[PDB]
Amino acid sequence: GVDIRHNKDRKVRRKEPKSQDIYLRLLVKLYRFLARRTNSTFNQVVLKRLFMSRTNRPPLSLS
Amino acid sequence: NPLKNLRIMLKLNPYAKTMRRNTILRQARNHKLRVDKAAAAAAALQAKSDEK
Amino acid sequence: NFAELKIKRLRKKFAQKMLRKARRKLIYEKAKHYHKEYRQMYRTEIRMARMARKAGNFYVPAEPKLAFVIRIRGINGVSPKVRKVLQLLRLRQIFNGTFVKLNKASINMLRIVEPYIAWGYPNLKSVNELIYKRGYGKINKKRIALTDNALIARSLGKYGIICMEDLIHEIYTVGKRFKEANNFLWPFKLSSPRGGMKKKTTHFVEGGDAGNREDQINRLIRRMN
Amino acid sequence: KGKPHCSRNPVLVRGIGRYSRSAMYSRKAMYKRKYSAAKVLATVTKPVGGDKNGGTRVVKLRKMPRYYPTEDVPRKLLSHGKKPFSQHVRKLRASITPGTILIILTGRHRGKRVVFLKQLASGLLLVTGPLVLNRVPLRRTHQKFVIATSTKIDISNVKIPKHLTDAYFKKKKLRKPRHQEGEIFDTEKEKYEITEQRKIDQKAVDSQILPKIKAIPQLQGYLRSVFALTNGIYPHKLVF
RNA sequence: CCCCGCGGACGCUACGCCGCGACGAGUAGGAGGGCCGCUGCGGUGAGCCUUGAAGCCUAGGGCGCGGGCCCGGGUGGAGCCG
RNA sequence: GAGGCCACGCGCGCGUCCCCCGAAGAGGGGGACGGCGGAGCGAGCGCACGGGGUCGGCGGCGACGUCGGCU
RNA sequence: CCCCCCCGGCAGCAGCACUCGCCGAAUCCCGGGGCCGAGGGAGCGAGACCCGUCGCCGCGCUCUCCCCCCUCGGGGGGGCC
Ligand SMILES: [Mg+2]
Ligand SMILES: [Mg+2]
Ligand SMILES: [Mg+2]
Ligand SMILES: [Mg+2]
Ligand SMILES: [Mg+2]
Ligand SMILES: [Mg+2]
Ligand SMILES: [Mg+2]
Ligand SMILES: [Mg+2]
Ligand SMILES: [Mg+2]
Repeated sequence: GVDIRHNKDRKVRRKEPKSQDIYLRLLVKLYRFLARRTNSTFNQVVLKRLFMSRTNRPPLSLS
Repeated sequence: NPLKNLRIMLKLNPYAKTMRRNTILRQARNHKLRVDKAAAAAAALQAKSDEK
Repeated sequence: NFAELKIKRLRKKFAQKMLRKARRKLIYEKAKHYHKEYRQMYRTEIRMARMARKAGNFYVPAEPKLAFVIRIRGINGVSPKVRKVLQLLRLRQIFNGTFVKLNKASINMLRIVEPYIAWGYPNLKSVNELIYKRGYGKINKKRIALTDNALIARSLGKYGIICMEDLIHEIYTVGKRFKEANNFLWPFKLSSPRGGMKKKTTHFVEGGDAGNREDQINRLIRRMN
Repeated sequence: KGKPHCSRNPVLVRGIGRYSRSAMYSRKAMYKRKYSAAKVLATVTKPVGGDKNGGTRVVKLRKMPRYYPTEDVPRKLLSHGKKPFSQHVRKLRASITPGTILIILTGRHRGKRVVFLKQLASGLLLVTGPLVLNRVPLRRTHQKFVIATSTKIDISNVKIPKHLTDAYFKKKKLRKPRHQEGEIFDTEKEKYEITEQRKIDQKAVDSQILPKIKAIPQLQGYLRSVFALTNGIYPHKLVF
């Protein structure tokens, strides 16, 4: 036996969109490739935002 | 395992070959000296007993 | 351009081979220099004790600065303070081993977990046996076996440690970068002591196994891995 | 090109040479042997012959496959060892020297005492407890399944024929050409026949081993008897 | 400038495939997955079926960690399943 | 001056140190070290304690009696 | 028999006369028994074509020349400044 604690082993985060929108899934595929095959941290942030729920993607006003 | 596999040890520590070679050469030299020294003692023991 | 690109790849491959050749010669010569250093330290303690006895005095050796700590009790029913200190020693399992740099702060930690550990002062052989047979590196949070020198150099080369010999030299002679080199090593997963223990529930000086056995930790280590 | 030389680096332990890198550099005279700078026809042209057939034909060798299986197996990785059996080093126990009396433990010659002659290329021992003594011909045996006794005869300066090899003793088979389904019994030739050559070889070796057996008293009686375990005796206390 | 050869395995249901490391007790309770199961509806299988459906029986052959499932034999006699 | 070790081995020029004569202790002639200086390339066989097993080793037995089936 | 000698000499030496230790950069060689064999496209090279005998690591010989010792060209050695 090992003296460790297993309550935080599984990190709770979005690994994919919960949506079934096939157009969202296609450009998730595109940004999954660009995040992996580039060093751009911009593509990483955009990819994880594509996974997010609607409440985590609030609208942006023009102003 | 190193310490059991010679080439694996030489991959991690190339100087282990010359230490091992020096040890094997040294131990053979020391063993030969102790053998010849002991034979001389027996030869002197035989000479001092059968000197006539 | 087929001829020119062949020349480029040959020059690049030959340059990389020379760099590997030069790095191997450095590794060879550092181990030769470490071997000189080890025997100088070993002979010096003998020489210092001899001149003291010649004058009728006493030569008190330097207090040992390196300890090997082995956890000997299990994980059931452990008090919270002992449980915390064992985690800070990276001993979360029974028969786990870790090198510990000895000072006032670390020794007072060893006194708290005293019924739970057996420790002592490893010699040069014990360090070599531990690193070579059971040495695993914490590389990218993964337990990677130390099968190639490039695994040490990529993680510890910025500290000057680039080979197994450099790692052993830093552990044995507690160097400037002992903390980095020691934490790089995954804590040693040793077997049960072949031949058994005396008594794990009492101190070593009272016929058991717990506590600080001074240099008899090497006898334990030979049976343990 | 130049004539090959011996290793010039004596082995002292397997994997370690006696001389170092610089010592072997000077032994090889590498200081003056310094060098800086300076197929198979797949297709064949054949005259096809015949009027207005063109001149010739560019006939290629190893035509492409007519058929492909629906799926294949990936090739293996590489193992840097695992030599074939013919290239294995053959090990022999120190108690088995030419002329040693051995005890067979398996086979129809179970328990018989035979004379060891030589180890063959496969590591199988060649023995002949002489046929006039215990009916053991020139026959191969495995060193793992014999007991080497202490008694020996000096079979030096005897001439074991050179054709006595592993190929000589390898078993021969008949079945099964020109026959697919068994409706007429193919039990013929099941009688193994002793070749005249095997009888000649048996006579040749035994003619020069037997006088050396008779040289020491009642060894032939020892070779005629078989080994057995009496109820009082235990193999771990026995000196062989 | 490839060419005496005109040639060169597999893959990548990307909700897929592959690699490495650590770990695995569990009541009350929570969550995920279920190509587990039942009934009915929209689609789909140019699906199955009196040359034998459902159901039932079976010292028959198997698959799955499991829930369960497939196939053989018998009985049955008109429907059934992915 | 009658042994052991070296993971020491191309030149040219530059530097540092040591040696000689040193006719200003100038100026040249020699050794050792160098991490210094603008200019491309070794190949060809093998053996293996070398990024997880192979044999380019072999034997016996098989139809109304036996062979295999951990279920 | 014990102690001190004015002082010892020789061998051996934690002894292969099994009295009493701690060790191995001051440590190497060899053998035996048991269990196991997971993985499966490693080719910067020819532009691969018989199934990549490949990478890292450790070595041997040749592209120099003399000898030495056995076999009858083959095998084993000394090197060669
Ligand atoms: Mg566990
Ligand atoms: Mg739990
Ligand atoms: Mg308890
Ligand atoms: Mg035991
Ligand atoms: Mg207690
Ligand atoms: Mg659980
Ligand atoms: Mg529950
Ligand atoms: Mg001794
Ligand atoms: Mg396999």
